[PDB]
Amino acid sequence: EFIAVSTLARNLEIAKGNEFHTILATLRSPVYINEQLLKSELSFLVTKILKLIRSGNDFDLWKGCHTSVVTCAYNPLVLSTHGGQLLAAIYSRLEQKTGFYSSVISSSHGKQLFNTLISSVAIIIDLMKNKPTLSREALVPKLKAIIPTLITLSQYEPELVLPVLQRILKRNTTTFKPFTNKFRTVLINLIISDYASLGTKTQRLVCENFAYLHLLDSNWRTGLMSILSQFKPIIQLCGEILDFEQDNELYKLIKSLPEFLPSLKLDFNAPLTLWEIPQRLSLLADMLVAFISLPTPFPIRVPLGGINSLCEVLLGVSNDNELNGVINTILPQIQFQGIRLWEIMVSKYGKCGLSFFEGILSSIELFIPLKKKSNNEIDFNVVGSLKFEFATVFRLVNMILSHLGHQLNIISVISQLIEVALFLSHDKTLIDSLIYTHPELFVCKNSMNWFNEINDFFITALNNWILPSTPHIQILKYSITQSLRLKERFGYIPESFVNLLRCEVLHPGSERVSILPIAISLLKNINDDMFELLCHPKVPVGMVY
Amino acid sequence: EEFIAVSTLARNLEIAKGNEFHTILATLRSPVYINEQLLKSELSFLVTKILKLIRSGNDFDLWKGCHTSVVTCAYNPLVLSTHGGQLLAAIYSRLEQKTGFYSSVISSSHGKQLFNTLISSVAIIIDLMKNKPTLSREALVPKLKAIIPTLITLSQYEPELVLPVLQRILKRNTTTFKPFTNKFRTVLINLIISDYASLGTKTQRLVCENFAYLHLLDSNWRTGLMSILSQFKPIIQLCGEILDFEQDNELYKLIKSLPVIDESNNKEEFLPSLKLDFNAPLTLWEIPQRLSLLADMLVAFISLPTPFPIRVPLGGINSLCEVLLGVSNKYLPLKKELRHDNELNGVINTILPQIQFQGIRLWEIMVSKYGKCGLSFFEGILSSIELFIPLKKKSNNEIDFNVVGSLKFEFATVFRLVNMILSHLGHQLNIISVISQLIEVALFLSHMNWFNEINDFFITALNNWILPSTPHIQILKYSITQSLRLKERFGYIPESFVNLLRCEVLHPGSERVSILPIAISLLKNINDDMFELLCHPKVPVGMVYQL
Amino acid sequence: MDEQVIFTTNTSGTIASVHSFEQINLRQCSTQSRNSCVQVGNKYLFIAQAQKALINVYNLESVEQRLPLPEILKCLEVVENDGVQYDRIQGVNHNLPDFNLPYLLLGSTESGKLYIWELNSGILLNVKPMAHYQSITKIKSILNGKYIITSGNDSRVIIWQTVDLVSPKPLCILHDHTLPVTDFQVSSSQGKFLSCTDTKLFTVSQDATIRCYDLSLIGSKKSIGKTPVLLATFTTPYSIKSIVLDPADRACYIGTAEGCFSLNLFYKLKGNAIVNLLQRVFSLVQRLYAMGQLVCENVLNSNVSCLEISMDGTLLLIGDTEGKVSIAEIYSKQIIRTIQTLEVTNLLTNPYKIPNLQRVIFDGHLHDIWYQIGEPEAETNDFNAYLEQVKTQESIFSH
Amino acid sequence: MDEQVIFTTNTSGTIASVHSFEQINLRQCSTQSRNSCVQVGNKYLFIAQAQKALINVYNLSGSFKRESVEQRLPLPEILKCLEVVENDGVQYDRIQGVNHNLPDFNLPYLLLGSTESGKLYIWELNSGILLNVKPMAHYQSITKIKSILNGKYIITSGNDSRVIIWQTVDLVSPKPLCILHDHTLPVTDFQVSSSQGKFLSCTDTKLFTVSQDATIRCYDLSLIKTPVLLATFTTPYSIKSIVLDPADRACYIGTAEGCFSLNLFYKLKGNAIVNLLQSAGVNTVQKGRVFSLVQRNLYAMGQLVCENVLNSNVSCLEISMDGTLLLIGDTEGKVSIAEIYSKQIIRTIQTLTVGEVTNLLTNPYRLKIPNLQRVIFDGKNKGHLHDIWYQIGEPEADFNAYLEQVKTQESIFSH
Amino acid sequence: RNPYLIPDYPQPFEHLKLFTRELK
Repeated sequence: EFIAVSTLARNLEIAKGNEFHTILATLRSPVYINEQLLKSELSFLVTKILKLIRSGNDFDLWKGCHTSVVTCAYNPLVLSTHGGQLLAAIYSRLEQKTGFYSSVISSSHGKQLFNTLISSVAIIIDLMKNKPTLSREALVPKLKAIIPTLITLSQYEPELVLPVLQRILKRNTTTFKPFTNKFRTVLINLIISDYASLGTKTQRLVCENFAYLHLLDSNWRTGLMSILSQFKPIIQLCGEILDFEQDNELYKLIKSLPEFLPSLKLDFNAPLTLWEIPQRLSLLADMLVAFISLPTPFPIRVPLGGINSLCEVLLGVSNDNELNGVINTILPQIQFQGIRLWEIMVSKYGKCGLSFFEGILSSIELFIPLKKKSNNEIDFNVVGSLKFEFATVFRLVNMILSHLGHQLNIISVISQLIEVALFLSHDKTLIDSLIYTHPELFVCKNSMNWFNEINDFFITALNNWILPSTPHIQILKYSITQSLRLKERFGYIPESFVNLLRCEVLHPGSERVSILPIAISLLKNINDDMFELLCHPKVPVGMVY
Repeated sequence: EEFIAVSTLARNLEIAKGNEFHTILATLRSPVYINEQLLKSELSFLVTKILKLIRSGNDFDLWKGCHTSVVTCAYNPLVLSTHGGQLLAAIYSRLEQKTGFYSSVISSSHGKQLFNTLISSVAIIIDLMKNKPTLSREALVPKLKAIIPTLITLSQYEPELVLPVLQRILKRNTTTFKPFTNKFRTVLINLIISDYASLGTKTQRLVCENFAYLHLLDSNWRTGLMSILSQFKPIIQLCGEILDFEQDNELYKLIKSLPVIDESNNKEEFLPSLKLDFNAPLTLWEIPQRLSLLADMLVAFISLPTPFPIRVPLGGINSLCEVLLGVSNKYLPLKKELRHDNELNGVINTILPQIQFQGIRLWEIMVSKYGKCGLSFFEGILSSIELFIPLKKKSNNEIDFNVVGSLKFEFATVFRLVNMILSHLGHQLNIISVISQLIEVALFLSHMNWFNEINDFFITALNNWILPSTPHIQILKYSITQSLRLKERFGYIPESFVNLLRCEVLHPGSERVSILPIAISLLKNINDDMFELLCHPKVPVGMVYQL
Repeated sequence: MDEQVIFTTNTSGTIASVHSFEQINLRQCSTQSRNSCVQVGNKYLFIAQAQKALINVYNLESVEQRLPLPEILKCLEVVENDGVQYDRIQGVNHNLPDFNLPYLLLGSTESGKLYIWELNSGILLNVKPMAHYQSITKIKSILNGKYIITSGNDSRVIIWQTVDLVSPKPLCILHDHTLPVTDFQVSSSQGKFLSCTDTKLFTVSQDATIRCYDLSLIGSKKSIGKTPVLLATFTTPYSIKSIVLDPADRACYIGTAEGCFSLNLFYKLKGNAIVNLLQRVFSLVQRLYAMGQLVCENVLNSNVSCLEISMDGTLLLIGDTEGKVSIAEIYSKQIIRTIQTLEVTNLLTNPYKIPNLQRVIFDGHLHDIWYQIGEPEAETNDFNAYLEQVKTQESIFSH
Repeated sequence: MDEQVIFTTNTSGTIASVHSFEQINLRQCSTQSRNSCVQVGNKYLFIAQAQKALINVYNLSGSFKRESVEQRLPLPEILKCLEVVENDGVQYDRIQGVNHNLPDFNLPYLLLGSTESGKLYIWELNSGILLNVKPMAHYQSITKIKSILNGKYIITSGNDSRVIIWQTVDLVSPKPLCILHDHTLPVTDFQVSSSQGKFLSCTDTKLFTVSQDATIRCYDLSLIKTPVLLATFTTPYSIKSIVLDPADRACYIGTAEGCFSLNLFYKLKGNAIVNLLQSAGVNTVQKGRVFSLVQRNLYAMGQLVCENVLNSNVSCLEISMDGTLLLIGDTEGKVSIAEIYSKQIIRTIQTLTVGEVTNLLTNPYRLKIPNLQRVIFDGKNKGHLHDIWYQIGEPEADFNAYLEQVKTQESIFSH
Repeated sequence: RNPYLIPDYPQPFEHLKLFTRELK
């Protein structure tokens, strides 16, 4: 019946994996909430855990914090009785173990130790927020001393600490107040660094925490407009090399735009130093994304026309020897920071900004690299580098057409994007400029996780447009050939191609004849129920009574 | 020409940080540095500079050098076909220097990622060179005779990183691995005889897979398989010291009829036997842990690809899984030799269903792979799943739901298994009592792949048979209420509830009052295409119907 | 079901429920219209006030705010925002924020002056000074935000395409009646992307004529849009004031003087046969088919001002000319409940700070909006993931 | 890409693609049976010889196909008919998507084979094991067997004018579901809709049945119950064979004195188009209409206009993936590739080395085996090890993810 | 006129060029 929790406690001071995991697993059971073991047996377990955490060989500590986490999560009485004492012990060990950091990270287990301690503190103070009476008198006299330690530790371990301070700053905006300057310093020291040794997650977290720093109606607006105003100097610095006023409607808009960062220097004899310009614009875009896409405890003014104008002027930036070669690569990356901002302005706000959904699609044509000589032809060698960016473009288009829907008039950007997507759907080879008797082994074959993205884009195109003939026949040939190839290689057809053939059957558009019976010939032993309804239709849905 | 002057990149590799090093990597990816005449003047400067980064450094030049070596080998066939041997030999020389001293680099708090980067770069340079035939013969393989045992000894301490590399080398370069197999085998057995719970599922999977792939050198696969399969009958007989198998004498005869073979295997029977004293009640978890240990190796022997067919004994596996599900307290009572103790009986009641869950796991992998090749007993494995369902101490089909909450992870696999079975059978079966219990289980547990699996189960049930009214309206209320909950709380409904609603609507169950107005108004605005065809066909249909 | 029910007379308004005897009257209300109220979000309730030139806004008690306006306006509608409670980048569901509002506010007055406001920041976005040459009886968003339908006493229905209404030139115009249009409803289903290729428009005017249209040619781009074809029309005896549908669409319930009548669309002929009438001209009668006529049934005898279907397709809500609403049941044609307050201008039901507006059009210029994103559901699970996470860390420890 | 025709006469084994004009004559083949050939596992082709009591096995995977017999398979009895139950739903790895490639060794589950006197032999193919033998199912013969869904149901037809629907789980572990006596003379062929679902409760699956009674019977299959016919037609000529369009838009019937067509979406003289086959799920009336066929030289008299395509004494028919070409086998031992609309032969395939076209098959394509056990039956043993031969097949095995790995890696160093 | 019916012209699907082989 009952597993005698004293037995778990006494077998816990020594327990390796295949015993310790059973101890943690059986302690989930709710029958340890019951009369007259609530003052004499849980006390024994908690004193055992406390003796494990208070002094140990750094294995009993890891074991102990995991044990307290599981116990407090699956038993609210242990929380309401002893959570303050457990959290005090864990914070004390964290404090002594972060008083030194370069003698505690010396053995490849200090990192995991900080991970488990920080995670355990976070989990405890994420369960003591559903109890007002308990968030008093166990956390609030302790956060004043918890938070400076976490700040000092975030200088070295931002990937692990910053979500905790983010949640604490968000749920408590009045105890983080007198430490706020001390936080800001470290965040400017983490942005003044190279800022590419940090991951995307860490970059986003420092941006988000700097954004939530300004919670202390109006300060959010000041920080937001400061970051928005730090865009125009960089663009005018880029305008001394692209020679604007060749097109004046752009230069009218550039001067129509409205601080801790260094004013940067550029040298043309060292063209690699031109990689500072994208690596500042991406930074400011991340900070802007943080100020915009985050939740708040109050509403906020967000300028949408301003950032739309900013995105519009970013994608206008396009068309001694190696310098020209380096200029031919930074500019797509510059445009992509307009793409990356419209993708967040679209999904998070949705139909707000419906007015801008037609200009974005026209401006995406500027992102496409054309051949240099005079022509409207696509430069496929540049497109081979830009794969992730064009995937982001495809997701942006699919985000827009969820709201716009089917479109009467057609535009030219979609046909060029289809040509791009059909180029990217071909198995790349990188020996074409020239063997060793086998040039077919030097290919980069396209996974199915990429074909899914391409096929979702073609679904969006065939749904909402009556396309021209040749950009339709290419799609049909692609779908049929690849489906047959995969049905030979495999014994089946993946689901994205089936969805593509479904859309090709349902939405033929300008065609005078469907591809229905060929889809069924391919779907011979892979049956599906869409075409049953099409060929063998059903009685309506209310005739039955 | 718009070249970036590669000699300037090589001039900047030696001294660089992340914000510039990553752009240096992204520029070497350009497919313009693959001209032949560039191979003498500036690519050699790049290669010797990277080799200076590898051959000496402060354990940051090594990281930088191996990463850029990988990048400039993947995107330049010329650099690969000329200097891949040199780059590989350099990084292997540093890895051999490092693997001699594992203890002293791990107390630096960067050595773990250092071994990760080293091993990943070596693996990438291996798998680039393996399917190019001229670059393999006398340019990859004479290095392998040095590379295998260096990776063998490092698997002892860092097994998660290495074992996929060795798995690919064994599968491709099998004959070159022949001298090292015993030297590899005695590494894997120590990880298995050791705790085997400090390893996650991924490393356990890799361990079992490599132990299977040792047996490639038609028949040795079968010997190892039958050897592992023979080590279940002792453990099940040791479970007979808890509860009597003498009652029915049909499970007993099936336990006698399991395979055992003796004095023909001492190279794969390497495992200690179990003491199992009933005075320590926390020591009985050795049984299901052992059974998981055996089942992982067993499905590794089954469910892996080979360049030959396998004489796999499906009948014995079905007999074994039928035996494992027989272990219960609902038909078989507890032994009287053991005396009652509440803690002991508690651990017994909680530890038997895991022993059943291993047989369910094995059946899942037996039907995922080998679908419609064990069809002759798919009805029987549906019948024996009822033994998994727990009852109260009165055998009148009173389900105890307090324990069912502890088996959500285990019941997810059960519903997935049933969905995979019913997608091969027709609609005339004799299992309706099992379906009626499984529905009650799911409807308790619901009130997130869980929703998808149980909704597909309900779809199978509603497309196969006309159910009774009470489960049907329970399912209908479930789908309606949960979809309303998600669409009042969020903007959308997923595809699973949508297909469930469509199956409910088209079902001949039509006399309900909420099927007609509510299940359709939710679908009229959901944006699903399959429901559009029911309301507006794409083919001529008569204006008048005779129904 | 247990939906809440709203209605407003020319003197008062109130909110109640179908299965309860609890009622909440509203202090300040004065109305003359068929459609002058709508709930924005799940929180707020807008009502256009008569003879004061402003909106009253209520929470779901008393007037919370008052919105001054340029003119006394007759009809209100709102285009809800959707695709915001779920991120297609992160894969996370979001809770509704404490401040949520729709995109648009469509207001109309007599003489056809169609105002189009943006509610997040109060901005006069667009004004069409003459769209009907008459008043506007009802304006509606058929789909989510795709199209805007509006009918007036000029006996015309106008189909505006919303995206090229905010950056003029309407899409389809329907003049097939001889008298003021009083009501119209829509039956639709949606593909993966929202459009009109099976949707059906039911139009109802003082001509004693029901007219049913198919909208599947509207995107063909031959006004702008290719005109639809009418598939069916009916001729009623009496001057008709409102129409409502079944949501499965199976039945048309018409509210007029002298009770509310019911047509079955899946008409049941002799023997076992059923005929669908919505895949022609017909003549209705009160209480077999190739004569050219169909048989209706009657549910009431009272004068009707407004109608609404229940969600469960079984209860009508008929608001009569005497300031009360009757909750009916179709199979019995019997009354369950009569709600009164302490004619009916409008009726509606559903299951369970604001900026002030401008008077000058918006013409880069910082087109601002007030907004709030809302938290995820993870800030308002599995053990085996935690168990793998603590398992794999054990191998890092060794002494 | 192109289509591939595998047809065999009583003394000839030609294989040829439709748009290639190249062909391979298999050396040793003999048949006097209507449907006796099958293509097994995209690596093999099985043909049941006549008067030898064995099956010939040809390997058809090569770039240069094996003209000769790859293998023989003796049998207990000479048997006429064949059918295969293809294994599906094993290569996706539904637990987590890895999209396994096919193995070099693949096989189906079953090999249905039926002989004269109505006996049915079914064999596991991964290991030759005769799971079950039905001694008598039809009481004169069997002429065609087909598995309509993946392995769920199989349908049989013989010369007792009874068409039988089994259930594979109730046949291999027998008591069939339903039997169809509506013909009076031997049923020579049937066809089923190429468009199918995963189940029968929510589909309307059409079964066309054809005999020497000069009738064509269209049955609606949706069970959960018995099937209900909704139309039957009548012919002046003794009908022999039948094929459908790939979407159930038409019917093409092969018979003595020509091959005839029939539109199922029949177009009347008002621009009015009537679907003869309208139905629902299980709720459906039993009032099967009757019509009569008459050639070309408006339907409320009980007559319908079939359009004559050809005048050849056809034995067998098949259809292309497009649904626009018919391949018809005459009694002079040659195939005509004809176009449906213009009624103009485009190609004529003969064999080179004679009897009629026994059987033929078509599927599109892009540019050892166990011995069978003669009288042995796998019983109710549990100690038996039900060993099979099987192979799984490898799974299918960018840069921005690599750079993100690099960025995460760089933080650990203080250098 | 209807896309999902057998058309009234002889060689449909000739403009997809599935079965053509281009000469090099």
